Amino acid sequence: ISADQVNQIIYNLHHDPFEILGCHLLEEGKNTKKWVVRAYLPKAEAAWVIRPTERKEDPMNSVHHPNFFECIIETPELNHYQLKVKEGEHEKVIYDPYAFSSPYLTDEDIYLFSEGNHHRIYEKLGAHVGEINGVKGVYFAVWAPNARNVSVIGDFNNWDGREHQMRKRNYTIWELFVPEIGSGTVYKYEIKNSEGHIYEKSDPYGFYREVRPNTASIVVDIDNIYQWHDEEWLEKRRNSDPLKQPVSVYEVHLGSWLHGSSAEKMPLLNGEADPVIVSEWNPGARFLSYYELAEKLIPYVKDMGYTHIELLPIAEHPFDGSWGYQVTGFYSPTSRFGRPEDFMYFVDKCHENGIGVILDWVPGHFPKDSHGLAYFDGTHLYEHADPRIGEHKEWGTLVFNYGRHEVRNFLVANVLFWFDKYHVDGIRVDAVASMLYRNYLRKEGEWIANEYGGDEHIEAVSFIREVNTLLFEYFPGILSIAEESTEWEKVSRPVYDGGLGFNLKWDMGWMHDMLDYFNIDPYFRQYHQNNVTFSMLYYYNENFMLALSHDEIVHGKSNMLGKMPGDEWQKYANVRALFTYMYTHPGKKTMFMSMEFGQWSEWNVAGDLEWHLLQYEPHQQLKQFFTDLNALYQQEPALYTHDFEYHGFEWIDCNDNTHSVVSFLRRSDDPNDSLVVVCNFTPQPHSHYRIGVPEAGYYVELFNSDAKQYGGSNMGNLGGKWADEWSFHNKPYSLDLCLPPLAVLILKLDPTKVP
Ligand SMILES: [Mg+2]
Ligand SMILES: [Mg+2]
Ligand SMILES: [Mg+2]
Repeated sequence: ISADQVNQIIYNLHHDPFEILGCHLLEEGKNTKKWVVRAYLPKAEAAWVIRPTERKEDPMNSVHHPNFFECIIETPELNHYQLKVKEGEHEKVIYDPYAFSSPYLTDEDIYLFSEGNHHRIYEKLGAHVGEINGVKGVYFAVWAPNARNVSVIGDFNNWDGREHQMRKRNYTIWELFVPEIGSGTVYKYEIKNSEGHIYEKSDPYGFYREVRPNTASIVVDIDNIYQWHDEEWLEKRRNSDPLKQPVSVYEVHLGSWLHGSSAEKMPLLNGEADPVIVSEWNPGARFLSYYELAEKLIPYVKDMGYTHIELLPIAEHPFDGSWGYQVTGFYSPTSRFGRPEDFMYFVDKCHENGIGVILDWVPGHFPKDSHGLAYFDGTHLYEHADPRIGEHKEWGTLVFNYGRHEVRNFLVANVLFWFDKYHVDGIRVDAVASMLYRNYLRKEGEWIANEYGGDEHIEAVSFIREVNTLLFEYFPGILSIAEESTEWEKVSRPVYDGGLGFNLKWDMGWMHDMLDYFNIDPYFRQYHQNNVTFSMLYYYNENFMLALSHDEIVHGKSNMLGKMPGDEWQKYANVRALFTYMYTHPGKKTMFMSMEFGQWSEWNVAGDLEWHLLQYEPHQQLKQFFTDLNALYQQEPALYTHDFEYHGFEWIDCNDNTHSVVSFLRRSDDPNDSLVVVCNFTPQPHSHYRIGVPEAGYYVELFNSDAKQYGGSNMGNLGGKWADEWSFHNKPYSLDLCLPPLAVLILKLDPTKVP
């Protein structure tokens, strides 16, 4: 490029910056092409072009002016890149703002989609505000290759689509531009199939939707509705390894945490809307908006000390009672709680408070509702045609055809979509087994084997691997969490080593061992010490997340207190012991709303949590307990640096089954950060109980779950204990501890203490 062309851009004289900024082809070689990418980045000193899917990074050079950058790259195609931009001491990573010159689909868009590789297909499919033939309007496009016809129906044409019939491109995708309508436009697609039958669909790539049980899509100007402030949070995440950090997740179902009064409007970010009544059964109650949740859930979680909030599925879904796990609007956050910009504000505000957001994401199935993806164009489009792999009969739902390019693309791009447009920090996928197995919940003679005679769902495995491969390339630093309940191997290992590419897996065996264990009468736990210890045997085969989830406090399983034997005092003490053990045991942590304050009743999604319990001391003390434990977790490196290395853990002794006592060490990089953890899982106190420790010195009683401020009896070691030079548990020194009833102690050598 020339200085004259550069100055035209710098001083805003150029007639069309897309001519020059973005990606342009310079020449074709035999096996490759030469491209240039150009950017104008005022205030940046430096920049790079990242090609995350090839694992490459090329620097940009300033050309004629210090904020005008060029990068020449040779590669056969340059579809997938990002710009890294350094301003002062800060870097951000973004998509090229000059990537797309027009709102319509190009040949290249269509070709990439046909192959299932269009990582940004949602910039073109769906509905977007733009300009064509010099007029402002909305471009619509939808994949429906077997339709006989499609028209856009909406408010703007009184649901009559005769003058808005769409044009079919390449036998596959229908499009139409509609002048002078914009955001807020309510619309559907009217489709005629090959039999002549006419019906209506919501937009598969819709960015907003009417409030259930209405289903019309709504047009969103998704890049011009919200201003973010979380650059520093994103930089920190991209440059860190969350596996080496504390991760304590508060799991939350947004629709049932807290309700408000349906006799007022639902406030939104700089506006308001009609209330969304939680149900006809409870009509005085409404849902809180994303905006109100940002103002109330977030400081609550911050004060509790959790690092992350994990949301039950917020993609648009027609029935409250699915909890979100049956989705029909994969590209829009549910309108139950307001608008897209309200949820953006919610994420932006978590990031400001130092809190990550993890989304339960549901690529495993979708329900049959006629507004949604089913039988979309008069054929089995999204779902596989053979019901032996295309329906989950026991659930009444349909299974995506993962092997079909455009279907894979829908989902792969959908996952990237929440990271791109909504800045989320992770996903969690429920029931991965449902995808992995061709015989899932299917009886003999009702499924067929793969091409090698096995039960592995090859297409699904390949899809899962591509999702995880792409996520971590484009957004390093995220959490990808699996619950997989059949001991499939290498769930949380790299795809290159034969894994599925997740970086965490729920430890369901651990959950079952713990809840079965605490449910047993204390005198009988002696027969079941293996429940305490067994999961350390397989622990190092995955990176484990220790989750006590929503699923474990419904359907007659009781809430946590109710699972526990004994009198009221003992029930609380059992909860404190269980969770102190959870937080000290290796692995990341997840717990569900209501567990942190001892709700007696089961989670019931038709109401909100029983907040009134927090008027009473026991519930308050338990909440203080979790607040303190979370703070401890963040303060003590040995609780999080080495979760997944042998170094990080060692049993001291775990054979005293007769008193249901176990003890262990946690370690970090600095030997002085080592912790000694001692657990007493019966109500019998012990005034003298010797535990081997690795070093002489004073061991501070850093934490005690029987402290009175937690509702305990306040028994313990009055600050700490000097180790005796007295070999025990194969260790040269030892502590003669007082062990409180149904309680866990954490101790720490203070090497600077005065003897
Ligand atoms: Mg009509
Ligand atoms: Mg057993
Ligand atoms: Mg209530």
